Amino acid sequence: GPVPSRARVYTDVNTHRPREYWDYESHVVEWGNQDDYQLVRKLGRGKYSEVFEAINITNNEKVVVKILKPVKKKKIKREIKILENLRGGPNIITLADIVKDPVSRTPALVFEHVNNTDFKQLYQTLTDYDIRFYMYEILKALDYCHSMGIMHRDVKPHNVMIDHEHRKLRLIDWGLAEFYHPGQEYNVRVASRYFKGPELLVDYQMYDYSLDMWSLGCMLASMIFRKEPFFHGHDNYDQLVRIAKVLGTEDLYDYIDKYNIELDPRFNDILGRHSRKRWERFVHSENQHLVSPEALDFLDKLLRYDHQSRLTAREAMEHPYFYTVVKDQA
Ligand SMILES: O=C(CCC(=O)NCCc1ccc(Cl)c(Cl)c1)/N=C/CCNc1nc2cc(C(=O)O)ccc2c2cnccc12
Repeated sequence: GPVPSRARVYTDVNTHRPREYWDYESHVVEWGNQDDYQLVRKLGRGKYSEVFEAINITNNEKVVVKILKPVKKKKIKREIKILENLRGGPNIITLADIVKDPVSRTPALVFEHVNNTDFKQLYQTLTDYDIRFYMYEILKALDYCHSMGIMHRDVKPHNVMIDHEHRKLRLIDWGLAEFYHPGQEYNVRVASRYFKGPELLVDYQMYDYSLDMWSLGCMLASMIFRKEPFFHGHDNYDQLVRIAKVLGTEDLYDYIDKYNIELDPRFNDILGRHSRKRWERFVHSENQHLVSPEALDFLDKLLRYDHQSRLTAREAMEHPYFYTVVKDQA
């Protein structure tokens, strides 16, 4: 059997709270009425939801309405409770209302509107400073929700809204977020393939906040190297292969042995043997301007098989990669 694991920060925060903080199944919801919101236009279709720009008719404030696709009432109360618990935190999207369409009785969430920006020209005029500033802002959100006993489990660029005009960032879509409890075994069929931590890929269920830190490193690798996504896996098994060809296999089979993780028999004959690559082999003329020694050192310390040895969000925010960003904020 697999060796147990504990988060090495914020391990017990939820045990210390009243049970109603994390026992979301018994959370009572006060379902509002839509019609206070006229849908303006559709902003996106996800697997679990559709998102619309809408107008609150009472005061004309721009707003966003996420119409939840049929899931277990559990998953809805989870997202609501986590949103309610994180309300007011740095760079957490604000849940404004909880409504139900009066005829369909379908649940919907009403969020603050964010004037997010043309990521097309955003990715072109992206500076080394830009990437450091917004990475720091994400870490603010990550460190806060981890400190509140909450894993996001779906960190990825589509879930980061930037209002580049106002230098504002919001971490959104908390529908896969979970309360961390020491010793709990989680589903690994969460997040998007290209951002899954190896713990998800090898089926290690006793993971923790450090899962978000892996995804964040995937976002970081993808941007500084101008390669989206950075690990481009054909499927969930070929994803570990793509990681193995970069991080090497020696650390992989040590991670496996260290947690007595039983590996799938698909895996034996597809991983093979690979050396840990030096990051310089991903630098080239069209991305030098974003790569620095500090960037590479920070990236290396996020992309580790062992989740325990990844930096915490707080540790990350003290890395030399962010020294100038920290200065300007004072
Ligand atoms: O645009 C996007 C993707 C944006 C993007 O590529 N970023 C780049 C990542 C990045 C870039 C540079 C750097 Cl340097 C770094 Cl680090 C990261 N995704 C939005 C879809 C629908 N739009 C909305 N979706 C919501 C959902 C929820 C929810 O489900 O909770 C609540 C509220 C909203 C919402 C609120 N107001 C306006 C629009 C929306």
